[PDB]
Formats: sequence, C-alpha cells, structure tokens
Amino acid sequence: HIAHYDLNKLHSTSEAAVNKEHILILTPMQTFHQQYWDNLLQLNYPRELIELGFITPRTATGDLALKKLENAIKKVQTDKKTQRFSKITILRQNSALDVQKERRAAMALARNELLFSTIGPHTSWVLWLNADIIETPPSLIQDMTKHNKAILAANIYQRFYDEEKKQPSIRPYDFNNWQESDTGLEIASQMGDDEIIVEGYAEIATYRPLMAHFYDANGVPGEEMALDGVGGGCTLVKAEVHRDGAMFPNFPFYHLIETEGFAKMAKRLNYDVFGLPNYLVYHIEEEN
Amino acid sequence: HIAHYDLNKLHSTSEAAVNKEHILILTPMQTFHQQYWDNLLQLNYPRELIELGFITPRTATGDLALKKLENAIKKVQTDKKTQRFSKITILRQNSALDVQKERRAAMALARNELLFSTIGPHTSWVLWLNADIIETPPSLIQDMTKHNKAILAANIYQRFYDEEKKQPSIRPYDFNNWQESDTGLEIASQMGDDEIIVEGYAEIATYRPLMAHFYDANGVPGEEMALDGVGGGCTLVKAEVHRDGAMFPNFPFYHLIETEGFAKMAKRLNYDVFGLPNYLVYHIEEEN
Ligand SMILES: Nc1nc2c(ncn2[C@@H]2O[C@H](COP(=O)(O)OP(=O)(O)O)[C@@H](O)[C@H]2O)c(=O)[nH]1
Ligand SMILES: Nc1nc2c(ncn2[C@@H]2O[C@H](COP(=O)(O)OP(=O)(O)O)[C@@H](O)[C@H]2O)c(=O)[nH]1
Ligand SMILES: [Mn+2]
Ligand SMILES: [Mn+2]
Repeated sequence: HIAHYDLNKLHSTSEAAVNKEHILILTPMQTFHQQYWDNLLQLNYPRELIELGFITPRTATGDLALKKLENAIKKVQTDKKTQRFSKITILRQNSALDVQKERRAAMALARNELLFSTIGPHTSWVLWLNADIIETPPSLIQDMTKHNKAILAANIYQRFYDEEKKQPSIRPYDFNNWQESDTGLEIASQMGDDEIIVEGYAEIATYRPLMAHFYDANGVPGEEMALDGVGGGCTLVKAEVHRDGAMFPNFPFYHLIETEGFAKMAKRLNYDVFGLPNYLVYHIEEEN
Repeated sequence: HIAHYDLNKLHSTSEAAVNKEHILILTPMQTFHQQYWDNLLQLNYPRELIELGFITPRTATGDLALKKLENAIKKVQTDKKTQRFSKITILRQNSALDVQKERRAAMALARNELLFSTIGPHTSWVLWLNADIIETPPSLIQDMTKHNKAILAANIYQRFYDEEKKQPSIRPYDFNNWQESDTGLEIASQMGDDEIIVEGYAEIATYRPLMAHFYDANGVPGEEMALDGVGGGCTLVKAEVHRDGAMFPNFPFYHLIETEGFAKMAKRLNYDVFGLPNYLVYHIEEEN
C-alpha cells in the first residue's frame, strides 16, 4: 500500500554512488547487441542502485531483439542475488529528411512511454543510453554524475579500421549534440510553425557548432561545453528535469523534435544543458 | 526484478471496471477536507484497480494537510484487506493576475512531479481530482470512462445557501473548462512569446465559451462538448495521452500554462478534448 517520499530530500549530486542515488538507465532497443549488454554489465556503479528500462518496437526486428534481451536479463537476474539489478522493465511500444522527421517523431513517443512508465518517486538520475552504444568506461555513471549538471551528453564516436594507416581508429558519430548559433535561430525564425529542423537540413548544414568536432586529443576528459541540442546516445539527466516536465516532443517544438526538442524544453524549464567533448563513448561499428 | 508489458495491449475503454482497467487518481493537496476523503472512499470502482497519488506543498499548511491525510490513509489501509487501495503514494513537492500566473506555474510543476513519479506501465486511466472536490456520484469513474474520450472534464459547480429563496442551491465554479474562439486566437496571436493568458485576463473576458454555463437543467448527463482548455478539478485522461508526453507546462505554451496548456499539448499530440456540461460535481462551499 503506502509509500511516502519528500522530493526535496531526493538529491542528485556529484557523489551519487556514495550517496546511494538511484539511477534509471533507459534504452530504446530495435536491435540487441551483445557488446551493448556486456558493456552495461561491466558498469561498476552499485547494482542495487540501478533500474533498467527497455522499449522495443512492435515489429519482426523488435521481437527478435526482445527475445535476445529477455534471455540476457534471465541470465543476470538468476545469477548471484547480490549482483541483481534492482528492477528491470521491458515494454513493447504502444505506437528526405522527411523519413528522418517521421522516424524521430516516432522515437519521441517511444522515449516518453518508457520514461513516464518507469521513472519513480525515488529516481535521482535517468541515463539515456542507446542500444547501439557498445563501449563506455566501466565508471560511466560516476564519471558523468561527478559533473553535477542538469543534462550532460557524452561525445559519441565510432571505431573503424583505418585502411590507409592499417590500424584501428575512431571517428565522430552523433551530430545531435550541438550549440545553437545566430544563423540557426535566424533560419528557424523564418520557418512555419510546424516545419522541423533535423540533422542534414541543408541550409543550417553544420552551422550549429557540433560537439563531435570539439573533441581535442590534447585536452582533458573533464572539459565541459554548453549545449543547446542533445542526442539520446549517452545522455545523463537529473530526475528533477524530467519530473518538472521536460520530455521528448513528438510535435514540432521551436522547430525541434525528440531529443533536440527535449533540450529546448529543459531550457524553457530553466535548466542548463552541457556536453563532454573529450569524454568519448562508442557506437557500434559499420563492420559489426 | 523483471516486469514485462506490451503497451499496445493495455487498453482504455468504455467498460473499464469489467475490463479491470487500472486507474490512478491524482490529487494535489494543500488542505485536507474530510468530505473529499469520504467522497473518495464512496467511489464504487473496484479498489483493487485504484492507485492514489497525492502531493503536498512544503509549507505549514501543506504539513497540516499531510498529517490528516496520513491518518486517513492509515485507517483505510488497515481495515479489511479486500477493500485496500492497490497503492497509495504521498509526495512532498520538490519546488494580478500576476499572482495567478505564478500560482498556476508552480502548480504545473507539482502536477508533473506527481504524475511522472506515480504513473506506471499498467495504468489505463489517470483521474485528476482536486482536493477540494467534495461531492461526486459514487459511480464517477464508470460514468466518465463510459465516454471513452482521451480527455474528459466534468463540469465543476459549488453548493451554497440561496438567501432570497431560503433553500440550498448550486452555482458554477470552474471556468478553466472552455472552448477556444476566434477572438481568443486573435488576442493570443498579438501577444509576446512569454505572455500568458489566464482566467480573468481582461480582454478575453469570457469570450472563450465557458463550459460551466452550458449546463442545461433540461438536458441529459451524457451530453458531450468539444473543449480546448480544461481544469484539473475532475478531469479524466487516458494514460496513453500522458505517456505520449502531454504534461502541465510551467512555461508559456501557446500562451497557456498548467492545465490549459496541458489540453493544448494533448491536441498537438493529436488527441481530442471533451467536457460533460450536464455532469456536475461539487467544489467545497465558501461557508465550509
Ligand atoms: N523502441 C524503439 N527503438 C528504436 C526504434 N528504432 C531505433 N530504435 C533504437 O533507438 C536508438 C537509436 O537508433 P537509430 O536512430 O536507428 O541509430 P542512430 O541513427 O545510429 O542513432 C537505438 O537504441 C535503436 O535500437 C523504434 O522504432 N522503436
Ligand atoms: N501540491 C500543492 N497543491 C496545491 C497548492 N496550492 C493549492 N493546491 C491544491 O491544488 C488544487 C487547486 O486548488 P486552488 O487552486 O487553491 O483552488 P481553486 O482555485 O478553487 O481551484 C487543490 O487540490 C488544492 O488543495 C500547492 O502549492 N501545492
Ligand atoms: Mn545506431
Ligand atoms: Mn479550491
């Protein structure tokens, strides 16, 4: 029956693990990748503080993912009891450039359905971790909460083989982490109320400084940069930002949708959005 | 640990009780009224299908309410086990005309904090029931779900003593249930991006047809009217509307905030909003 919580005593701080701050890791999943799963299992944030939430599309592809995901969860949750995740929720979804717009709008609904259903009165942090992020440091959560920001996006790169240099290498991958520019605002001012700007919209091109390219091999991993747009690859959100209402709009919101409109929404709710240009995590390879 | 739910198999229908559709009744509460509580207990929707959520402000007034509320919950949850509410969550809040704007914006955060924290992967319906609604029919939930609408506002009146006629009587109370008018849109088109229109804004006056006055003593209780703005007095929402993202904006949203901006948000998410002009429920008396 009865559950009592003072939300003002629920903190999100730099020292999340020591303070026993609960985190909810949310992953929309069209394809199950074992390395994503193994990378998750290698996170060293205490398991008793972690809840997991997944949402799969209602398609042949989603159902194959669901099967593999269910099997992986069964193995972990029936191993030693001290190492179980506190809770795991699996949901199936309720629901050019023009293709991208439609796809992003559909994703916005999936993310909301998952977020609303799973966030609770004890959650301090929500980590948005896409199912194709296959490599992070094992201290990902501690590393990111340390910054104590309302919203914090890691920079998403991708490994590949460099044919010229005959050696493994890395390249930028996620261009949804960006700062707004005057050029970006002007172009948006001139647009109709339901026109959406998404990545690859010709005239803005890369005129909104993309975080991916601020990666500095000579810099340090704690570097922070102010952002205006984020993706959902590996993006850490204080629970209070979502509880105040910031969500993933399926409709045009200042000409933005989904994860980018989310950032704009958190700013309207008086939160600041940041990114880590020199803290890289990795999206699955083209060759994988 | 493990919880599985297909959200597409989670229905909100006309025959909610028979279909065992779970409802979450959400009440922000600054003042505990025994008649509100007794009226809630007299609802005859099955208890095993009801979860309750409350959120109180962090003030002397809220803490007095909290004490009385806790006592009332203890009595009900430790009576016969067959009649317990499935779950009860109590939260304390994390956080002219100009006064109304500030008050409504603060309420929007409270409603979101409560909604996000308490809605779950099994919820079919969310009833927003203000803590000063002290009389409804005992079949309130069945009566309202019967309509099978995305959003449905009951018409909120208030009892008083008629001094002239020397007899109990009734008067309209909630003017946040309205239809938009051309005059309303024109006046809003001419306003700055962060100007808010709230009840009592001089120029719109009552030019947005108010549902309160469409009450027809000669009409029938099943009458439906299309709305554009709602309050949170006694307003029933299919869970999918919230899961898709519709929430209570604390920032100006098409010049609307809180419950009115919520309705506008659900419309942007392609939902239709309705009201019951001849289905009256009652806000506590001035004399009470
Ligand atoms: N629930 C759900 N997840 C999806 C869907 N499409 C892609 N995903 C997941 O959403 C995330 C982003 O995937 P996608 O946009 O295809 O890859 P990207 O373009 O390389 O970021 C990954 O976690 C995918 O598994 C969908 O239709 N529904
Ligand atoms: N959590 C919370 N609830 C409030 C606060 N102020 C009022 N309420 C509740 O919000 C609802 C609307 O109350 P109010 O706006 O004062 O009454 P109205 O103007 O007659 O609708 C009722 O359920 C009140 O108990 C607040 O600051 N925080
Ligand atoms: Mn991908
Ligand atoms: Mn009142």
